[PDB]
Amino acid sequence: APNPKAFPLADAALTQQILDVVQQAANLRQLKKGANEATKTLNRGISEFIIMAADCEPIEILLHLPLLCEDKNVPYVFVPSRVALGRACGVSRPVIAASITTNDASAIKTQIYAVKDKIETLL
Amino acid sequence: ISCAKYEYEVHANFKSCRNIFQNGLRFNPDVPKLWYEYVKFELNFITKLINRRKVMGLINALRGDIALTIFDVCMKTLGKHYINKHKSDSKMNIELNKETLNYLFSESLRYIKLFERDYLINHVLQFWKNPELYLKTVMIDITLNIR
Amino acid sequence: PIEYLLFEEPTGYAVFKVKLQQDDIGSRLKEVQEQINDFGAFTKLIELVSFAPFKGAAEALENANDISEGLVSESLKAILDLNLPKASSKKKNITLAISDKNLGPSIKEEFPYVDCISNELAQDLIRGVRLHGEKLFKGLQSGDLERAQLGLGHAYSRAKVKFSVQKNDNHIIQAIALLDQLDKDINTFAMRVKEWYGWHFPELAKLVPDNYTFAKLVLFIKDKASLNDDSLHDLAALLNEDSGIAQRVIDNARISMGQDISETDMENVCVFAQRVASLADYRRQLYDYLCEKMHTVAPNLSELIGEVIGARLISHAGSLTNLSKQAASTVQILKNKGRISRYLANKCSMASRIDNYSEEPSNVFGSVLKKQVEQRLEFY
Amino acid sequence: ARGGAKVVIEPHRHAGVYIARGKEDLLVTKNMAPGESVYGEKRISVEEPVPPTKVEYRVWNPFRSKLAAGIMGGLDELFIAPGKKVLYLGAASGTSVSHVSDVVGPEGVVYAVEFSHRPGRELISMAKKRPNIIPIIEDARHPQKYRMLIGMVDCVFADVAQPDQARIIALNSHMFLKDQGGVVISIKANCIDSTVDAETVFAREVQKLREERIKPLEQLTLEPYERDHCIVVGRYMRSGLK
Amino acid sequence: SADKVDVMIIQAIALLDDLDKELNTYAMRCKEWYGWHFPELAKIVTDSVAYARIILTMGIRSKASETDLSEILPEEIEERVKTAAEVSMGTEITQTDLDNINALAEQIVEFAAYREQLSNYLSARMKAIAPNLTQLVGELVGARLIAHSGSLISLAKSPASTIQILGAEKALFRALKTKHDTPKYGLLYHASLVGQATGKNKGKIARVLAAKAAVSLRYDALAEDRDDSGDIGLESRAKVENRLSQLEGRDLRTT
RNA sequence: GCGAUGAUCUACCCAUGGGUGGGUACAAAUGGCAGUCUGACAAGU
Repeated sequence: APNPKAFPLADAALTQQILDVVQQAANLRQLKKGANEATKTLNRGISEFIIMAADCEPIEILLHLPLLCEDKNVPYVFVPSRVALGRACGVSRPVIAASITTNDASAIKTQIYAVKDKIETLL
Repeated sequence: ISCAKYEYEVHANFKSCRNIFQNGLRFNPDVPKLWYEYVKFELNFITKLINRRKVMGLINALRGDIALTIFDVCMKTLGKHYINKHKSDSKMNIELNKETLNYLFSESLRYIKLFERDYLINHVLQFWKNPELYLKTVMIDITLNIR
Repeated sequence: PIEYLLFEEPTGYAVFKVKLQQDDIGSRLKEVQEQINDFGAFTKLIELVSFAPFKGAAEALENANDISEGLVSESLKAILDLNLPKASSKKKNITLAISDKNLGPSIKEEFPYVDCISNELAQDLIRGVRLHGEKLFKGLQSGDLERAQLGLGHAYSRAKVKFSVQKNDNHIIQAIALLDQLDKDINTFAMRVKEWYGWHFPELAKLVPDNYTFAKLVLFIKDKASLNDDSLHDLAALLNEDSGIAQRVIDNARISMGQDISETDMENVCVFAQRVASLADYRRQLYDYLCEKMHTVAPNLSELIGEVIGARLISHAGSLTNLSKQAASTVQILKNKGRISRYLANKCSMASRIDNYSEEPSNVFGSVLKKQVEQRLEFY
Repeated sequence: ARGGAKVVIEPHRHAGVYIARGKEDLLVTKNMAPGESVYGEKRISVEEPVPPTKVEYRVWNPFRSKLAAGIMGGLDELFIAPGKKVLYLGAASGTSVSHVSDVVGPEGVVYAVEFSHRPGRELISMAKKRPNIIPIIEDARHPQKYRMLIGMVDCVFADVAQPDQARIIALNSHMFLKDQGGVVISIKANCIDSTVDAETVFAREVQKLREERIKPLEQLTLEPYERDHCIVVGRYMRSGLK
Repeated sequence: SADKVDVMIIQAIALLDDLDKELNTYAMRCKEWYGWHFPELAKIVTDSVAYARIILTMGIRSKASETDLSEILPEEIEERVKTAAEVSMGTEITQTDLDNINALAEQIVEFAAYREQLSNYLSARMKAIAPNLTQLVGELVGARLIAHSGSLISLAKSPASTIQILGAEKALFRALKTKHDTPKYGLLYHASLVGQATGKNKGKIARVLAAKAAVSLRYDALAEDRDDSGDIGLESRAKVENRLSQLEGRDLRTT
């Protein structure tokens, strides 16, 4: 009857595009890794969009994030594996939530804006 | 009540009084006074029809059933409305249920006091069954057999 | 041709009858908009013909939700069926004015001789009605529209958001505040009665320190003289005779040099001691209720740390909502000891997350986190 | 600034709001329900003389609000006042609707409107503590859907992010806003149109307002606080825009 | 005699002040809970004892609309509460919470009854210890003067102008060291005679009442065969009443 | 048999005891600030 708590969840093609921009941002130092760093970037206001894993045990520990996202008008996605998120994030350990921050002199600007456009139409 | 009473008492158009009462109950299905008055008007109409039959045959249970169906729908809508007025948990809902049943059956006792009288009380207690109120009911049974 | 219009209010429905159709081509003109504004002209444009209020707040909620969905409720059906003349359904249908294009078709499917208009001219009439408000009703409508607005709005919004009874935690906040103030005042009043009777019996005042037992002792011992061996066994039924305190106080009472007091003083001291004892009983009741409500509202956090400390965290963050909103180091803001406290802050923050955003939380994940912190403590 | 400093409160030009002078000056609104900060801001407290009481004032953060940014940049006219009715479209939470409610005070009212339900729950809790607010958790493009809750509001404020901002303002203001009534819009250029520039967006939206019969009185850009944002104050005319 | 215990007087007045303060704060907290459920009762009835008795009477808006509250409230306020209960904006409670709120309201009622009992006890204590000062200035003001000065003997040893000034010591010593005008009332402002005078007569009656109070105090603290019927206080009240009525009959303006 | 579900870092003596020292919330002090105004007229006819 209701939605699942994870929703909106991403299709596989959008997931590939998301993880590509995640890896290039982690290469160019734009990516904050972890739920605490993501919440801190949401408070400081520096984030561009949020990726969240939709299978961590349990789901509420990062489900605290969409409330801040809705109150500050940030888009967020839910990808289906924290294992793949940690791998494409470049950590030796699964990450459940990541925050792509904003920058203006960034080499990946239109890549971030393309995927963020896809997310904003996903919502 | 006053327009229905004028219509049935001076001009005596029972169909008009019927439509008036149905409209009034469509607007206010919450008022036991108006329900009471509809039942009283139906009873008076039935006794007038019976006495007219008597004088006709003198010169030369459908009724209780319609009054009692009016009583049945009275009890249904009064229970619904006393619930919906102040619609919670298990104990709160159960206590409210006891209070509603107490109020409804006190009103039915008033209907008894308004009151084929034996058949009428019989079907009322039949609908009733279908603690202290149960004792008062079986007391009503014994006094009915006395009557 | 806008013969009747229907206006819906938080206290029920109303049906107005149009006396004059304002003209339709000059509707963007300054003169016609100012005739909407002036009450000297809206009286000429609109007269009220009927008004039926709602019956209770629950039916007002249900009927407002039904207007919001756009269907025809039973009371709406009743008022329209009373007011509208049954003309023919092919030639000269009657014309109702309605604020909602979506409400229109349900009215038509119910009554087949009514045509529902929502044009800019009908919006103009309805805007004038809503503007002049309470003055149009000639005195009928009781109940104040502002209070009705606020109540119906809160109720309808709560129904649409699907609010709860468990996730309420202001009971927890106010209970821990009352626990703090009760403890402070019980200590104050217990010291007050302790001095006010040690003036009569300082040996006992020095002997027994515990406040509730002292209050019971002053409740039993009226004077230091009328105390026999049966009363000695009565204190043995009270606190303890195997410790010998009853024997000590009976010797000090038999040898006492305390100043004897008047009977009204003794009676008032007994009343004060009774009041303090009842306050201590209420404090124990409040403590147990707080433990129950913490196990119901925040079982993970209470499993990880404790009932009273969890209530301290909730009341200091402001609410469980804010406590789970916050990061995992500001809850610490609210060597090995410092590192283990930081670890505990991380884990209590996570427990706060799951405990708030689940709908009915679970001590299994509470105990999982607690066992993890304990295994880390064994690691240290 | 710190936890013990002493300041002098002073009435601003707009009624309802105040300035707290010190070594640095702070915009301030009088706290309605005293003793609880909503979004964790610091708050001033005076004591006033029956035994005296402790009155409380609350700081207004313009790096969070988009109306205190307009106040601080300096708006000649703001149609919110100590006694009015304000319709707040896009009311995410207390972080701005509580300050607006403290400005309109206990006499006036404020109808807060939000769509999504988690800010709805925040709004419900804050509105329970604050009586001037009535909350609506419904989509703001449907005044017909919530017509039974609002009557003839006196000003509208808009913090809507959606790209149909001018049409949704026009709908709500034709339905509920009074004649010659203040309209206050906060335009976000990036949300409305990302490809073309912010000034083009601003001229385009002021054109849409003037088409929907709101006469714009002024336009501020609020630059040191947000980027690419604007505040348009207009007046709803309905009769002779010229 | 067993009853002449000014230590019991000063303990009683300290207990009275603390009891008032704590009853006030507990009443505020009870208003907070039942305003979380019933957010209009706090602005309808500010009488905290009435709030507690209403909570003891009903525990939900339906019982508020059904039961009768005549002995607690007048009828217009009662029906106003009934309409507010018909449309209340707050949520509803659970049963253990209603139990705890009911217990808190019982605590408030018990503390109010205890405060009244203790005030009557202290009044009888003053009529037993210093009955002439009681006949003059009143039990509350007599207990406050004794509590300020420590013992009855020290209060009798002090002169009359000190007994006038006794309360306003802050303004007194500030004005003395600053070379301003000294305060004139002191703690005697709340006695009934100073409550009946008007302005400059309030100053003059404070002076005369302070002189007569010092007379009564020196009698009662130093009496060997004390009548305990207060005839000295009765005659001092007679002289003060006559002085005040004559000073009110004296007019300033022209006729 | 580690880690984003968060690794690392945030005064003096006596070889993990006691003795010096500073700082924050609460209580007690008959400890300190801290000393109890003026003194012959006034009102009516």
